[PDB]
Amino acid sequence: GLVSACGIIVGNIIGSGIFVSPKGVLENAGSVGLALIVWIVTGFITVVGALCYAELGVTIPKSGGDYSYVKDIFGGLAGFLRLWIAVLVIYPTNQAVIALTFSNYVLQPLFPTCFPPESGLRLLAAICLLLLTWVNCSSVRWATRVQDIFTAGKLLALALIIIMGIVQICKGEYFWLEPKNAFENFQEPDIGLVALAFLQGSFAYGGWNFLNYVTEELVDPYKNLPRAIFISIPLVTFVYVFANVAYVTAMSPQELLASNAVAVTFGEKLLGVMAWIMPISVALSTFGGVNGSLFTSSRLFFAGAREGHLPSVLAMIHVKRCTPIPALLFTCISTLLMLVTSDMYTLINYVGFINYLFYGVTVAGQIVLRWKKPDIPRPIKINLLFPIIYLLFWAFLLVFSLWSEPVVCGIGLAIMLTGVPVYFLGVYWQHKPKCFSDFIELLTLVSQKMCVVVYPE
Amino acid sequence: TGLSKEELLKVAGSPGWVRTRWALLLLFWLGWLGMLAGAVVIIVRAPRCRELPAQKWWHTGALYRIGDLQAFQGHGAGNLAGLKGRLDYLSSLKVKGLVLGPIHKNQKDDVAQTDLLQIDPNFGSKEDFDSLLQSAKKKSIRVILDLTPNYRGENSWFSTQVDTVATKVKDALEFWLQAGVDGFQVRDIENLKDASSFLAEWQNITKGFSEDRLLIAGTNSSDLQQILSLLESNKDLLLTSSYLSDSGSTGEHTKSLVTQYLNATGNRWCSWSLSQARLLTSFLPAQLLRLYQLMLFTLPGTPVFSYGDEIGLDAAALPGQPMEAPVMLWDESSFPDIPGAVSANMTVKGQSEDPGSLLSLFRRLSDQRSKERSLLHGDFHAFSAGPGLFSYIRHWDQNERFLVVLNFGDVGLSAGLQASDLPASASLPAKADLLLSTQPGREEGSPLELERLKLEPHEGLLLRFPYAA
Ligand SMILES: C[C@@H]1CC[C@@]2(OC1)O[C@H]1[C@@H](O)[C@H]3[C@@H]4CC[C@H]5C[C@@H](O[C@@H]6O[C@H](CO)[C@H](O[C@@H]7O[C@H](CO)[C@@H](O)[C@H](O[C@@H]8OC[C@@H](O)[C@H](O)[C@H]8O)[C@H]7O[C@@H]7O[C@H](CO)[C@H](O)[C@H](O[C@@H]8O[C@H](CO)[C@@H](O)[C@H](O)[C@H]8O)[C@H]7O)[C@H](O)[C@H]6O)[C@H](O)C[C@]5(C)[C@H]4CC[C@]3(C)[C@H]1[C@@H]2C
Ligand SMILES: *[C@@H]1O[C@H](CO)[C@@H](O[C@@H]2O[C@H](CO)[C@@H](O)[C@H](O)[C@H]2NC(C)=O)[C@H](O)[C@H]1NC(C)=O
Ligand SMILES: *[C@@H]1O[C@H](CO)[C@@H](O[C@@H]2O[C@H](CO)[C@@H](O)[C@H](O)[C@H]2NC(C)=O)[C@H](O)[C@H]1NC(C)=O
Ligand SMILES: *[C@@H]1O[C@H](CO)[C@@H](O[C@@H]2O[C@H](CO)[C@@H](O)[C@H](O)[C@H]2NC(C)=O)[C@H](O)[C@H]1NC(C)=O
Ligand SMILES: *[C@@H]1O[C@H](CO)[C@@H](O[C@@H]2O[C@H](CO)[C@@H](O)[C@H](O)[C@H]2NC(C)=O)[C@H](O)[C@H]1NC(C)=O
Repeated sequence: GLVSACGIIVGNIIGSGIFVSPKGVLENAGSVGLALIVWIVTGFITVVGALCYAELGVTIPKSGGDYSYVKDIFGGLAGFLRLWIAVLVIYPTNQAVIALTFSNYVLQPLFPTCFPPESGLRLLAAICLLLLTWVNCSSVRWATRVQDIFTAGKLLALALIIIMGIVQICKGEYFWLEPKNAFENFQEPDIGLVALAFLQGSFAYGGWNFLNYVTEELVDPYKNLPRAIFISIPLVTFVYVFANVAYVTAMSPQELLASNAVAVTFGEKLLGVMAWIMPISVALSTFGGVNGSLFTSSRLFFAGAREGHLPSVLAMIHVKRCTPIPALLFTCISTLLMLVTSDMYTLINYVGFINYLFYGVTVAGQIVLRWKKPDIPRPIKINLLFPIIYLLFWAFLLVFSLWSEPVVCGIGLAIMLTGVPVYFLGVYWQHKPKCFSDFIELLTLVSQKMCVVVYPE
Repeated sequence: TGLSKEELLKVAGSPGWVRTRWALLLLFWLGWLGMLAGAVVIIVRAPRCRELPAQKWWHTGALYRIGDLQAFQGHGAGNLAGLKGRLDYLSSLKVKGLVLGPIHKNQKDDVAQTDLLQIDPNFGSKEDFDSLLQSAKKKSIRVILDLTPNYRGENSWFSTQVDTVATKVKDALEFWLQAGVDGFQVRDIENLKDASSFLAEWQNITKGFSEDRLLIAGTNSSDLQQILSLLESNKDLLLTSSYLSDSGSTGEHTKSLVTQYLNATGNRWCSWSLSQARLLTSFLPAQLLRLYQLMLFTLPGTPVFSYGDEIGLDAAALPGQPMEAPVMLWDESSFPDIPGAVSANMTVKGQSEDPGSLLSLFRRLSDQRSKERSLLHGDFHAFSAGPGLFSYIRHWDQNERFLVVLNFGDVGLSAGLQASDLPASASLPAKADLLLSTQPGREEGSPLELERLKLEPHEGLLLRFPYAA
C-alpha cells in the first residue's frame, strides 16, 4: 500500500551505520553544534538525491539499478565502470566495515580502558564473514528466516537508545551543550575537515541507489512514490538526529572521541543490567548488514552477465537449493583481501568518496537527458531547482576531500583508470590467434565440476 | 557464453569429484575452527589493562583561592551577589574549585563577640549566598569556605582559652554543610596546640557527612617532618604549606625536594601549592612565573592557586597597594589611582588576546589537565640527570605518555638523556613531538629527536609520545 511501501524504505535505510558514524562525524566537525548540522544537511541532500533517482527510473523502466541507467545515457565505457567498481570496492567494503564494527562491539566490554589487540580484531571479522557466506551458500530460505531476527536485534538496540534519551532529558537537564552557557567551538574546523563529516555521515544513508524500484512491483501504488519519500527520509533523519542527542546527554565529547565502540559505553553508563542487552543487540544488527549485503550482490552478477560483460563463469545457480555459489565466493574472497587495513574510519572515507563519484554522474546524466533528447512521455516530473543544488553539493565535496588526504581518495580515482585497459580487451578485441579464448572455456567448465552450478534458462 | 549444458553436466559428474568435493567441503570447517580457536587463545594472551583509581572531584583541575571579595571585583561591586558575574570567567579557566574567603562575623580580635554561624552583612546575606550556589552547581564548580575566625589580627586563633574555638566550629561544620557547601578550609595551624587531634575530629565528621567532602589545612612551615606529624593519621587530608617556597634557585634542590617528599609518604595524594595563601609574585622573581605553571600542572596532585597568579599580579611592581589583598586588574580602569600606571600587559582582556601571554598559558595547560588520563592519575618517575635540569616522565598503562623537561638553570643546557630509572614498559623513543613550550621559538606539532635537545635558559617543554607498540 502506501504505509507498507513507506515502511520498507525506513525499514532498510536504517542499518548499522549509526553505530560507528558519531565517533567520526564528531572528530571532523570539531564540536557538537556542527555535528548536528551535518546530520540535518545530509538528510536533506539525500531527499534531493532520492527525488532525482525516481525521475530517471520512471522514464527508463529497466531492471538492475544504476548500471541500467548509465548505459542508456552515457556510452558503453562509463556504464561498465558502475558495474566494475560496485563489484570490486563498494560491495567488498560495505561488508568489510560492517564486519569490523562487529569485532569492536564484542571486545570493548572486555577491554574498556585499553585499546584492543589489533591482530585479534581481524580474526573476528573473518568469522562473521565465513559463517555468513556458508549460510548464504546453503538454501535461500535460510537467508531470510534469520534476517528478520537481525531486524529484531537492530530494533531493540535502537528503541532502547530512543527511550533512554527521553529519560535523560526528563530526569537530567535540557540540552546541555547549547550555545547559551556551554558549547564552545574550541576546535573550529575549515575547508578540509568540515567536508569529511559528509563522507562519514553519508555511510548511514546507504540503501536508496537501488532500494526504491523494488517497491512498485509488489502492490503497484501508482505514482504515489515521490509522495512516499517525503515522509520516509525525515522519519529516518529524526531517528538519527535524536540518537546522537541521546549520546551527549550521557557522556562527554572528550570520551566520545576516545571510545571505539560508541553504543556500548552509552549502554554501561546508564543501567545496572548491562552486557547482555547493548553489546548483544548491536552484534546482532551487524550480522544483518553483512548478510543483507551479500545476497544484494547476487542481483548485480545476474544483470551484469546479460549485456556484454562479467563472463559466464559467474552468474550460475546450484541445481537444487538455487543460490549463486561461484558468485558469492567472488565477494567473500575479495572482502578478506580488504581486511589488511589498520583502521576503519579510513575505509568509510574510501567508500564514500567514490560513492559520491557516481551519485553526481548519474544525476548529471539527467541534465544531459533534459537538454539532449527532450520530449519523452514522463509520469512524474520534478523541478530543475533540485538537481542543480546536488551538482554543487557534489562539487565542493570532492575538491575539498581531495585537497585533504589525497591517498585514500587518490586511489579511488586510480581503480577507475584500471577499467579503461579492461574495457579495451573485453568486447573490443579480434579473435585471430584463438589461444586466449579456450582458456576462458577451460576454467568455466571445470568450475561446473567443482561446484554443481549451471546457467538459468 | 561457452559453457556446458545441465543434462550434459550430470552425466559428466564423476565419482572422482564426489571425493574431491567432500574433502574440500571438510577443509572449510577445519579452517574455520582453526580461526575460532586462534581467536580465544589471543583474547587471553593479550595483556589486560589496569583498573581506575576511582577519583573524587578534586583530583581534576586546580582549586582557586579567593581571599577578599572587595579586592576581587573592586569597589562598589565588592558584594557577594556580584560574584556571579565572574563564574563565566572562572569556567574559561576550567577551574574545578572556589576557595572562598572568610565571610563570618568578628569585629577585631574578640573571642566572645564572634560567630562562624552567620554571614557578615558587608558582603551579602543568607539569601545571597544560596543565589551563588545556584550558579556554582550550574557550571560544575564547587565552593569551599575559609574557616579562620580571627582573620583580622595577628594571632589567628584567639589566644585566650581553647574551649570556644572547638565548640562553635562543630556547629559550623554541620549548619553550613547542610546547606550544600562542598568542603571546608582552615589555615594557620601553627598557631594551634594539639592541632593533629583538632583536625582529626574535624576530618572524621567532614567525611562523616558525605564522602566527596574534604578539608584544606594550611600551615606556614617548610619542614619535612613537621607536616608528617600532621599527616601521620589523616592520610586523606589535603595539606598545603610553604614547603616548596624556599630560596633554592638551583635545579637539584627542587628535584631533591619533590622526590624526597613523595618517597617519604609513598605515592599518596598531595597539594602542590607553593604557599599557604600568598601569590607567586612574592616568592619568585620576574621571569620564573612562566616556568612554574608548567611545573605545578604536571606533578601528581591538585595545584592550589590564588587569584592573579595566572597573569602575574604583582605587589612589588606597584607602590601604594596592600599586601593582604591587592586589587584585580580587569581593565585600565580597575586601578583608578594613577592613570597610565597599568598597561596592556597586566589586564584581563589584553592577556586574553595575546596567545603568547601568561593567561593564555594558564588556559592552555588546565585544558591539558582536565581532559587527560596520564596527567590526571598517572605514574611519576624522575630522571637522574646531570646539571640543574628537572625532567620526568608521566605515564598511565596504555594511554598517551607525557614527558616534561625544563631548564631551571640560567645557562643554555644540553639534553642529557637518562633512561634505566623506568621499567621496560616505559622507554624513551628516538622521536617525540612537542605539544607546548613556554618561550615561543618553535612550531607546535613539529617532532624532533630527543638526543639533539638544546634548551634555552628559563624555559620548559611538554612532550607527548604515544604507546610505542
Ligand atoms: C587486489 C586489490 C588491490 C587493490 C585494493 O583492493 C584489492 O587493495 C586494497 C588495499 O591494498 C587498500 C589499502 C590498504 C592500506 C591502507 C593504508 C592507509 O594509510 C596509509 O598508510 C601508509 C603506510 O605505509 C602511509 O602512511 C605513512 O607511511 C609511511 C611509511 O610508508 C610513514 O613514514 C608515515 O608516518 C610517518 O612516519 C615518520 C614519522 O616521523 C611521521 O611523523 C609519520 O607521519 C605514515 O603516515 C601516517 O600514516 C598513518 C596510517 O598508517 C596515518 O595516515 C597518519 O595520519 C596523520 O597523522 C598525523 C600524526 O601527527 C596527523 O597530524 C595527520 O593529520 C594525519 O593525517 C600518517 O602520518 C600512508 O600515508 C597512509 O595514508 C591508506 O589511507 C589507505 C590504504 C593505502 C588502502 C587503500 C585501498 C586499498 C589500496 C585497496 C584496493 C581497492
Ligand atoms: C570516624 O569515627 C571514629 C573516630 O575516629 C572512628 O571509627 C571507629 O570508632 C571506634 C570507636 O568505638 C574506634 O574503636 C575505631 O577504631 C574507629 N575506627 C577505626 C579507627 O578503625 C574513625 O576515626 C572514623 N570511622 C571509621 C569507621 O573509620
Ligand atoms: C610562620 O610564620 C612566622 C612569621 O614569619 C614565623 O615566625 C614565627 O612566628 C611564631 C608566631 O606566629 C613565633 O612563635 C615564632 O617564634 C616565630 N619564629 C621565629 C623564627 O621567630 C614562623 O616561624 C613560621 N612558621 C614556621 C613553621 O616556620
Ligand atoms: C626512598 O627510596 C630509596 C631508594 O629506593 C630508599 O632507600 C632504600 O632504603 C632501604 C632501607 O634501608 C635500603 O635497603 C635500600 O638499599 C635503599 N635503596 C637502595 C636501592 O639503596 C628509601 O628508603 C626510600 N624512602 C625512605 C627514605 O625511607
Ligand atoms: C609590557 O611589556 C613590555 C615588553 O616586555 C615592557 O617593555 C619593557 O619593559 C622592561 C621592564 O624593565 C624594560 O627593561 C624594557 O626596556 C622595556 N622595553 C621597551 C621596548 O620599552 C613594558 O614595560 C611592559 N609594561 C609595563 C608597564 O611594565
